[PDB]
Amino acid sequence: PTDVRDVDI
Amino acid sequence: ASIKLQSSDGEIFEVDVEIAKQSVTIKTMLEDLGMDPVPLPNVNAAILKKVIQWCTHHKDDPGTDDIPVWDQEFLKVDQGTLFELILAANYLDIKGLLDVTCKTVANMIKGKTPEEIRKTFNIKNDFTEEEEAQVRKENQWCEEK
Amino acid sequence: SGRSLLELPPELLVEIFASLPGTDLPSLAQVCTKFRRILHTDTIWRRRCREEYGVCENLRKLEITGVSCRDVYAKLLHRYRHILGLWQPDIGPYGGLLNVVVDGLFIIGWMYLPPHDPHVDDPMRFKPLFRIHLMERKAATVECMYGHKGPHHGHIQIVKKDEFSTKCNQTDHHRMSGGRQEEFRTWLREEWGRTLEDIFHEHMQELILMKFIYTSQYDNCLTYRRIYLPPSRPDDLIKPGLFKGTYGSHGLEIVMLSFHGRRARGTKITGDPNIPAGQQTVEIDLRHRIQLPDLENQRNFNELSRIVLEVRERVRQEQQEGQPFVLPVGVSSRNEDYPRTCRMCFYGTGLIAGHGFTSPERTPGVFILFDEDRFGFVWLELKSFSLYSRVQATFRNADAPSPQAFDEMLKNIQSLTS
Ligand SMILES: [Zn+2]
Repeated sequence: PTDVRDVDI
Repeated sequence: ASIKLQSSDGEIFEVDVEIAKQSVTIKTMLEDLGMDPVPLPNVNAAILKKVIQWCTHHKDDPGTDDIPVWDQEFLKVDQGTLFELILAANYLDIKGLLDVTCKTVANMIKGKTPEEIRKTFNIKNDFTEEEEAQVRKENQWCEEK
Repeated sequence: SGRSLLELPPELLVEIFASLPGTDLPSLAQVCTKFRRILHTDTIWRRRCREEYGVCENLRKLEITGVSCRDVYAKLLHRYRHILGLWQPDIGPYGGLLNVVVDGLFIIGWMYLPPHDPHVDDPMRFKPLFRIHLMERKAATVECMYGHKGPHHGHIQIVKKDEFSTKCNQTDHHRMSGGRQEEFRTWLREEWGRTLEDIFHEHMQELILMKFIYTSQYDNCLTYRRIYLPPSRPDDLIKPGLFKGTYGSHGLEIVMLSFHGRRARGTKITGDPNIPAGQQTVEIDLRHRIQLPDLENQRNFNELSRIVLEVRERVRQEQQEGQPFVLPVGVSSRNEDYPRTCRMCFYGTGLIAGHGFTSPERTPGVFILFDEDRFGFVWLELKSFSLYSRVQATFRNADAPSPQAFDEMLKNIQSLTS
């Protein structure tokens, strides 16, 4: 998944 | 169209039927007991005029919980009279007059201290010193901020 | 002429007193013998409890327990009136939802938690955190309900109109025979419905642990700040309140939708270490609709990006001076059962930040309305979709005094985590 940066939400 | 009502002090009033029957007590005396005139032993002429005036104004009517201006004005009277209306409305069983006269009294209490209520309604402090201390204690919870 | 209040028959006095705020009754009781006597009459107090706090007490309950509505009003409802309502606990960036509520002879603090990720449509879970219990002839007791070992002693402290806190005094009850690991395994099952295996992979394993450890350092000694549900409004609205939402690896978060003219706002009720509770997660521009293409153009991500960045530009100009639906290819969605039909779209922006809420910023996106109570937000720069769904539960005491009070509340909870 786009875990590369999804965390920033 | 018209029936007769008799005040406690013997004065007789010709009153429109449908007006009079807003008092359930009157409606019962007229229909079920066949009375004419309707003797009203506990209501005197002065108060009965006011009651009829009220009933006349409210003859055509669907009420809220806020006091209509017209009624406020009708109730710009002295306390005694106001309590006479309460008793009259209660005896005659006129719900709308009872509510409006009782709300009026409740508004006269709203927010007041024990002393302010006494001055307002000329009630004597009839507590003994110990009784008084006891009521204060029983009611301190009200100042819990 | 002549008559006094004091001559009215009792029934009539009871009717008049029964119509007053219960806070006027104690003055009345101190006026004289007779009023004190009449004010024993429980009907008066039973009514005061109904109209002012919405509680009807069972008469049989009252008889069995030996408690009266006078007792209830004085010692439960009035005594604790300020903690009633809807609350957000101060738990670093995570927040929470507590609805503190009257039930019979209890006041209950109910914690509302989201369902398991990603099942945003499943109902909120809800355990009790504390209760306050009135029994005959004593002050109401305060018990902490946290743990698996039953009710036990707690403390409540009312600081302000809009803040209170809870202490637990026998934390031994939060412990478990199989130790902190079992505490964790248990908490993992309730919050996630998964095991250490399904999470050990990997970046979520870490976030989940940190959360457990962080939140559990509070041992239910917690401060709560007041929140409100948003004002409803007729023409000028398409329907406010709490929603469960997907926030990637953080799992679901609870987000409050509210309307503020030609803009909708999504405010975090729970949050995460990137964008904490209390912050504006999302801002929908209600005067910039976006037309939905046919399925095949919806699939084309770059069409969507070009279109969205267009609108962002036109918006910067202004400020400076239902049919089939499908996500574009390459946009992730934790849910996958997002509805395949939608009623409309609008430009919006979302707030992002690195860990620690560092260097927050607005990124463009598009808000998608499915039905009266399901919506979505495509995070353009993250190629990621958040799916939101209305919290169906009903909340007591949660309305705002006014629209400005709400707006004020928003600014307080935002500043707390700023
Ligand atoms: Zn506890």
